Amino acid sequence: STGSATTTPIDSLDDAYITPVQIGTPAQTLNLDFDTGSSDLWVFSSETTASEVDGQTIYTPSKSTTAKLLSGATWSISYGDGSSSSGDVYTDTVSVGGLTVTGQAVESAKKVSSSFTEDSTIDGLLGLAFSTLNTVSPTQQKTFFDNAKASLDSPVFTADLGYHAPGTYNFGFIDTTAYTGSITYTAVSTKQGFWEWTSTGYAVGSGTFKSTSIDGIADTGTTLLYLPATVVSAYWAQVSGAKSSSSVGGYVFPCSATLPSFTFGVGSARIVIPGDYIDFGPISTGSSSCFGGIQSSAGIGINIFGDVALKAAFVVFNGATTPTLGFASK
Ligand SMILES: c1cc2c(cc1[C@H]1CCCN1)OCCO2
Ligand SMILES: c1cc2c(cc1[C@H]1CCCN1)OCCO2
Repeated sequence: STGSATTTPIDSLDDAYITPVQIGTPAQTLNLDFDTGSSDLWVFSSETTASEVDGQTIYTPSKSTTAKLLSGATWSISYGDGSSSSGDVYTDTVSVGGLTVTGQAVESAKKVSSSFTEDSTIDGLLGLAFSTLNTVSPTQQKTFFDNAKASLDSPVFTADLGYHAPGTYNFGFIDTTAYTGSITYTAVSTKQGFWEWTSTGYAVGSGTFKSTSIDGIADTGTTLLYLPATVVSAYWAQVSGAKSSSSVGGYVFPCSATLPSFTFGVGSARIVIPGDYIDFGPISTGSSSCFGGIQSSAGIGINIFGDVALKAAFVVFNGATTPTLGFASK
């Protein structure tokens, strides 16, 4: 089997991407944030504290003939941006782009933190990291990908995120028309539950490539590119007037700037992030100070190849017995 679904930026800055997902019988379609940095499929629901719902579409298990309470199971998750959610669990039929899993754990939110409430466009998350990170207790549950894997034509999914445009998540096949050149594959460590790999280095604009190992994760659920302070300083030093602002919470730059590109290494291959991808716009409405899309990972404890990096590439998440990651230009 295979599946193919379009993923769409939630706003004009590509702050996140949402993908329609069918849950239950008859189908209830929710727009979920596909997140290769976590492993819980959770949704706003009829059980979510009413004051914490503001415009989201909710899953109502009582209206699904295939929903079953997973008795005794609870979940609770805290993310690296300080947000969180928790609740109980149902199993139900879940379909993405024509690919169906029966008996998928659908984690129903009873509580969500303020940033979830405040984002009306995201109805929940669909985790695509390794199932070892799943938070359901006392019986850990499998991700949608893990459940689908054996049925897929090939045990893979691909992320093809757009810049200011829709893109695609495919399950079970590699669309050879969706990228240029060849796909370069690189080793993955699953020891922390993430799609963790080692970049071979970087360049800033038209500068020389610096060969250096940068361990990090491929995370579709993080918006920005978080790298070591040395690398980030070298980037922003090429932008007149750029500086790190403790009050704003990262590097800012004059909105009048033209940003240089940023290249990262994948083995002997190179992925180029255009300068425009690194512009996240005014820090507040009407400000001439703009927020940067490359930020320091110092304090976070891990480097993160988030959407800013991934959207410059066609990315293969290879879930074979020994997982790997593939990157191609596009
Ligand atoms: C977003 C942004 C982050 C982050 C974690 C996240 C979570 C929120 C839900 C999906 N991803 O960790 C620190 C870097 O920024
Ligand atoms: C834009 C502008 C900002 C900002 C964050 C953003 C984007 C980056 C990813 C999600 N929101 O924080 C600091 C103020 O300006």
